[PDB]
Amino acid sequence: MAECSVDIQGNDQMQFNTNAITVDKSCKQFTVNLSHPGNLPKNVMGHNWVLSTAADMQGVVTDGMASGLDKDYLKPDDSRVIAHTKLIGSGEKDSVTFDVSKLKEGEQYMFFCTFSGYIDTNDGWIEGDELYSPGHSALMKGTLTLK
Amino acid sequence: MAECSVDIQGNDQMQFNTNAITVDKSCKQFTVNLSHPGNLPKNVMGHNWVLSTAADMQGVVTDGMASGLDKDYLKPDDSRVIAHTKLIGSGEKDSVTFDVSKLKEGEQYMFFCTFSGYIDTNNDGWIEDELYSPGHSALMKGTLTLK
Amino acid sequence: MAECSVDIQGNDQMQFNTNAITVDKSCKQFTVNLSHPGNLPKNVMGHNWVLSTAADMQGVVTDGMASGLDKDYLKPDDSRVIAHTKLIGSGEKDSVTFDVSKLKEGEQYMFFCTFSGYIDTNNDGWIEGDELYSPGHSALMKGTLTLK
Ligand SMILES: [Cu+2]
Ligand SMILES: [Cu+2]
Ligand SMILES: [Cu+2]
Ligand SMILES: [Tb+3]
Ligand SMILES: [Tb+3]
Ligand SMILES: [Tb+3]
Ligand SMILES: [Tb+3]
Ligand SMILES: [Tb+3]
Ligand SMILES: [Tb+3]
Ligand SMILES: [Tb+3]
Repeated sequence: MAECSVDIQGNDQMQFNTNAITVDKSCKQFTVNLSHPGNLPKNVMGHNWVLSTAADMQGVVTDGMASGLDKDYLKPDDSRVIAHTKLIGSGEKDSVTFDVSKLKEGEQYMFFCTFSGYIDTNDGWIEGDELYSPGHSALMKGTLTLK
Repeated sequence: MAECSVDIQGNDQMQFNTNAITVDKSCKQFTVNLSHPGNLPKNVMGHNWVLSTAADMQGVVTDGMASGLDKDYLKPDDSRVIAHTKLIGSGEKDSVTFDVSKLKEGEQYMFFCTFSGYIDTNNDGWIEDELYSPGHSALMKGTLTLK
Repeated sequence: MAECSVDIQGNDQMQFNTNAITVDKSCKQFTVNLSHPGNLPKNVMGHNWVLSTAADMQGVVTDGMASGLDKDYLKPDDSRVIAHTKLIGSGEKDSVTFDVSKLKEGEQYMFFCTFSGYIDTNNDGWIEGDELYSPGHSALMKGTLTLK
């Protein structure tokens, strides 16, 4: 029988443990089970799993960045977000289930984390070029296809 | 004057700062004041203080393990648990007070922490033998007697 | 046009990134935007930004210490506190805005953090003896505020 779920880990090195999901067409719903190995708390190294079209990703990550920590780095009521987990810190889990009818075969989707802390590349402070951060999506992203 | 409280610390090296409590018979109630020195958050290195008979310990730690993080690693409404603090992270405090009438002199009791997080022993960023942990009770346990 | 806001960072080494605020008299309101670079959580290395007269500082820091973590290290309803942010951990932000009419020119004010966690100076895993005495973050996280 068809597999209609995937288990994903996001760690303290800003990595998911997969780069690609292929959802089976005969699944009515698909479920992502997100967990977070590591030691760092949610507010410093938090992860979510969020799904958009490839085209929409840049828009949802930017508006998520602007929305900030108290909105789970997600624009409230963002139509471009097909499905998302909540934001989790180390030691936590969360699952999201969504209808596969929300996907079209042939369309390109991306999954990613929208969390965006500033990184002190230097010092103790955040200054200069560190004020520009793409967030976790730079490294925590991958493809999702319906096949 | 009789002392009817004890102050206990649980730290990031999975240690309590006592191995033995002796409660004074003339105390009507006894209070444990739990604190948590260290840097690690509740979900990664959380501690509680929970009291059962020696006989019941193995049962409460196992069912606590199964209950998981969202139930403070405790079976809800567990009859075997005489008293317990909530689960706390570094920088937090909690106190529990219980009636000393719930204790019999001659009976053997144990105090312990029921938290059971995953440890990334092979430093690879993920959790994959690492699924099997005895939890904090292996190292964070001690005797309680009424004398 | 007057500047009527300041951005302040409090880090894991118990430092603010300014020691002195001068509020412009033509500002109707002044706003502090507090952020917290670092890795340590709120309960271990939390910061706030709180404003009193210089005279009142010692009183608000002491009563804040006593009030503890559950009251954001602040005495509830403390009349000596002119303005304050909430307590924040690493990765959090908070802003407070207050009326500059609450300030007098000539008066000396201090801003500071009232958080007081314990420091394990002897690296033994516990908090004992002289470590039970901490002055709190205000010892290092403090500065002047003047109306000019
Ligand atoms: Cu992330
Ligand atoms: Cu523990
Ligand atoms: Cu502080
Ligand atoms: Tb399955
Ligand atoms: Tb820097
Ligand atoms: Tb007493
Ligand atoms: Tb029941
Ligand atoms: Tb591993
Ligand atoms: Tb401005
Ligand atoms: Tb010590």
